Amino acid sequence: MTPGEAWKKQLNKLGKTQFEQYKRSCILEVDRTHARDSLENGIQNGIAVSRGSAKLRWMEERGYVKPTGIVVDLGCGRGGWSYYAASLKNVKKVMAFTLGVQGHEKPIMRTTLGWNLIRFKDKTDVFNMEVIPGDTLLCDIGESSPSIAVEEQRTLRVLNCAKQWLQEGNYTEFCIKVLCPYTPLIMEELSRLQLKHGGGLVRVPLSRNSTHEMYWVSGTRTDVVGTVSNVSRLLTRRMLNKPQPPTLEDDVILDMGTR
Ligand SMILES: C[S@@+](CC[C@H](N)C(=O)[O-])C[C@H]1O[C@@H](n2cnc3c(N)ncnc32)[C@H](O)[C@@H]1O
Repeated sequence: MTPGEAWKKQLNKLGKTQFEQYKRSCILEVDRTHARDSLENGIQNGIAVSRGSAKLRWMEERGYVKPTGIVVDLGCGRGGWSYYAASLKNVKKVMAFTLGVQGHEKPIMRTTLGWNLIRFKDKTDVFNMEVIPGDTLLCDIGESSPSIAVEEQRTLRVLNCAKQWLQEGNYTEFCIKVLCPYTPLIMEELSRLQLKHGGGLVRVPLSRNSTHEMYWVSGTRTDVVGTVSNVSRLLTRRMLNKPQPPTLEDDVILDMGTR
């Protein structure tokens, strides 16, 4: 077992309240009270449509991804990454795609800075669509499962998708979710991908401890095995220690207007 597989097995043993306590222990967390109020009421202001905006902000503020030019957002959901990207000065267009049916999050219409540069398309399976060329590739797809096998499969689908888009579309910036980075097969594929496409792996401190998600990004360089293991060891130490409440930080608030 890798440390990550070992972590997953332990996670699966937690009861309901153990799991809840664990999942937010020692993490960073944005205060979503205002955002949720605004969304429930359809109020047009600068709040982020999802928790995801803050994750992309954390990576973008550190230069791990520097959205520019034509941005594609695969698995956009409500659109938290798309709206965040659209607000950035180097960004020309955002093409955003998501399933958007049967319970899956539909894009939410907002008027934050650059909204007019986004084209949202629902009813799209990004794994079964033609590559379109662009400059920035974002993909935030990866649904957790109790089963390592299922998470591994879901992750390989995303990595196979990203590989094809990166090869055919001439992208230069990327930020790709790796749901399950810790199995041998995935680590193997990540090493191969890095050899051809560069980049590194980052753990966003806003991610909950109940997911081992990391992001493959163009604006750093890391190894695979040690970098992933370090995260496994942190998540394991947090599960063995008593839980502590998360550290709150201000959520993403964007300016308004067209670009
Ligand atoms: C983690 S959410 C993205 C959160 C988003 N980055 C945000 O900030 O709001 C991933 C989204 O991918 C969508 N999705 C999953 N599989 C997909 C697929 N095969 N094609 C298109 N969208 C998919 C899901 O419905 C979900 O809404």
